[PDB]
Amino acid sequence: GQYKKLWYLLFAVLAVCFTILGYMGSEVYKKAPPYPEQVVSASGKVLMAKDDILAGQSAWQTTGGMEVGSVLGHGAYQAPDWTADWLHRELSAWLDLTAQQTYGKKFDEVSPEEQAVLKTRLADEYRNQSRIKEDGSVVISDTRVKAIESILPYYHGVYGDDPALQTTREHFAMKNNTLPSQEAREKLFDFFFWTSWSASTNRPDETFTYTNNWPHEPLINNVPTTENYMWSFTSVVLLLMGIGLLMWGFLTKHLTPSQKALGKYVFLTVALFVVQVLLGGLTAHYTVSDWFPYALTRTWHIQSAIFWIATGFLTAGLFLAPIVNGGKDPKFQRAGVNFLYIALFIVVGGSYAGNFFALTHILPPEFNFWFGHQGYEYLDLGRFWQLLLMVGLLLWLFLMLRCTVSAFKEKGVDKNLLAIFVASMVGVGVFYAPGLFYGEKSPIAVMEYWRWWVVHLWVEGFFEVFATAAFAFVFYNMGFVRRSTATASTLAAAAIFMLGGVPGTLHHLYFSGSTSASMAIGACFSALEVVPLVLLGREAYEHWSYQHLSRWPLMCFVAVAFWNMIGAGVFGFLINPPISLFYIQGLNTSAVHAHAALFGVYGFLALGFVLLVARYLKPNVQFDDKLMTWGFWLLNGGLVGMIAISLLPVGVIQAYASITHGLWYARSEEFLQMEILDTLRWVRTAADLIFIGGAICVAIQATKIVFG
Ligand code: HEM
Ligand code: HEM
Ligand SMILES: [Ca+2]
Ligand SMILES: [Fe+3]
Ligand SMILES: [Zn+2]
Ligand SMILES: [Zn+2]
Ligand SMILES: [Zn+2]
Repeated sequence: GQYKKLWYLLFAVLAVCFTILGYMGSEVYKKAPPYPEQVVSASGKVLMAKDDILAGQSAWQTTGGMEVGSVLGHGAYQAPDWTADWLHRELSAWLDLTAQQTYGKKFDEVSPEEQAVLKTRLADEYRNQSRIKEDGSVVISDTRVKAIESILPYYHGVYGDDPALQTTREHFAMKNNTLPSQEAREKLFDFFFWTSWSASTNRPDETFTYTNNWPHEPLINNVPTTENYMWSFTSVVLLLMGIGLLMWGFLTKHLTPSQKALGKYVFLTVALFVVQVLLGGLTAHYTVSDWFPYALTRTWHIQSAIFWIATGFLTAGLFLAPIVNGGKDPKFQRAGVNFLYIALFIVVGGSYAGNFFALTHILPPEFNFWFGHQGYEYLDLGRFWQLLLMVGLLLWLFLMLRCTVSAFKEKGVDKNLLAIFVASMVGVGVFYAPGLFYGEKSPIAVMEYWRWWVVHLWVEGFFEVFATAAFAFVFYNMGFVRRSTATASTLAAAAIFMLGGVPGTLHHLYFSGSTSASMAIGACFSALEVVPLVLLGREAYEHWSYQHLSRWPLMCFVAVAFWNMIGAGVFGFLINPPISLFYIQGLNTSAVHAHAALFGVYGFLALGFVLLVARYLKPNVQFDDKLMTWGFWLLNGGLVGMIAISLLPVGVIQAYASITHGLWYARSEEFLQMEILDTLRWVRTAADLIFIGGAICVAIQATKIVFG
């Protein structure tokens, strides 16, 4: 049409940004910490082969993987980071040993001058004994092997049942015998070791580790890289030079069968939401019987979110589809809508059940990757059920894309608003696919890549787009926006959302085995996602303090903007710069970001859809002004309560000790089980309840709208 300029602008951004994201992926595959063929102990005693690790990886998924504690910065925050906790002990044990044989004292009786003399040896041994090329085999010294075999007892007693370390496990919210088979434990530790190896050893090319010196370990000088600083100030420039430009100031002056089906869709979303916040409190109480332990209550807490939020978005789109098609279903829509609904119930019910058996070792650890627990945060489904939800999303696009070719028919009307909105829904449908391309014993580095195409590009990138696209469609069809307004703004917002979104992804991969390039791309581009925030919060305040148009959605789609500013913005870009994330990755800083960002934005959006559909599916069914009120505030103040008086304080405290002593310490057992940390953990269950309250209210309100 006449918008060809903006269309080319969009095609430009998509071409540019997808290449960066593609390239930085090829380099993930190439220059990722390889699994060694064998770990030989100078003498000969091979400690492990290739599959000694790859098994311990498979064995890690068995426990719930990232659902117990973090590994390489990614996971859960009650247990320690295993890659950090491993490296630290394996170093300390190495020292005590060499301080003995050289001076005959336990390093603490050895004088400052000598301590620092030992650590020089330590760093050279550890950091400069890199994977021998052309025959990828690694060679260790004997004082190290003795070091490992003196810490393995503790790890067997924590992942097991050794009665000594009972409260240890309890402090880590771990059900006694998290891995009952000492068969597998032996292998899990070969994985735990190799991770710690990838994080403590220089690349073939550099004087930093495969993990860009992650984590922060003073005893081998795992200090921020050099390129770290170069780019983590670049980005802070860009951001500020961003805000300066955008803001240079004020107070500106501008029913058919299928549709009727969506009632149970609405119910599902509120149902599942309240299923989730419960499981949330449950898994929150574990941080202060274990058929369903911490590892499980958390897994569902993560899983229900994606579902109920995604489902709310699907549901919305399904309602609009007939409305697009004049006002009539083309064929057996209602039929496909029922199929889809079954599907979604088979994925949700299916997975949850599968999860139960894997984390009790009832499922055979040969079906573990497909029907058990993937061990990978946000994708702990099982390759089968994940494909089933994939098929489901495909069907949703099928049903979706049908109603649209009927409106691509008339000769008169401008088919541009449609055009972009059509791409939008594809975005939702097709783009869960990336996270398919990784196997059981796929390199951790690679899985880490694709996972974030989903947990980042999908739920942030394409949902962002769909929200605005559907909004524009409605906003124009309601008649509060002209054609050449709603049509135009969608095409720009699509360009803006995607500019920071696409390459930004890489803010996840700064340390999980990438080239220092990751810090460059991620840091720069993710700084541009500032203009969407400012723009929204700007307009959202402008279109607010006014009387012109009048349980009103502005509430919903203002709160949205607000959290998109506190959570995606403040807490998001506080943690975005490589220099920062180098310390506060895997700390309660991320917990803040997540809660405020996921619920605060996409939670409300999702809830404001299923609510809107219910207001249309059962009209003249009168809302409750007191419920909606109570809810809208307990939820808001609730999130405010969670982040303020618990998560952030701890995050802060963690952040500090991470920086002063090392990360291993901010994750260490004694540090966690502390005076005010344990207390700040308690104060949470105050605002936890408040939150569940508003959650109940919104399910309750929603129910009595769809049912009667
Ligand atoms: C009272 C309500 C809630 C409570 C008590 C709660 C509690 C928790 C707990 C215990 C964790 C795990 C922390 C750890 O690993 O140690 C967590 C993480 C998480 N929660 Fe919630 N949660 C609540 C509401 C929500 C909501 C509304 C959402 C959004 C749908 C959500 C999404 C998440 C996500 C995505 C994570 C993973 C965070 C990360 O790995 O950094 N939670 N929450
Ligand atoms: C807009 C909606 C957003 C949502 C729903 C969201 C969601 C999340 C979630 C759930 C995590 C934790 C993942 C995990 O446990 O492994 C996370 C991490 C992160 N997000 Fe966001 N995010 C959003 C926007 C942003 C923005 C705008 C930035 C840019 C500053 C950003 C930067 C980050 C960074 C740097 C992390 C790293 C945390 C870590 O790996 O420990 N996010 N995000
Ligand atoms: Ca996490
Ligand atoms: Fe991200
Ligand atoms: Zn205790
Ligand atoms: Zn965004
Ligand atoms: Zn305006």
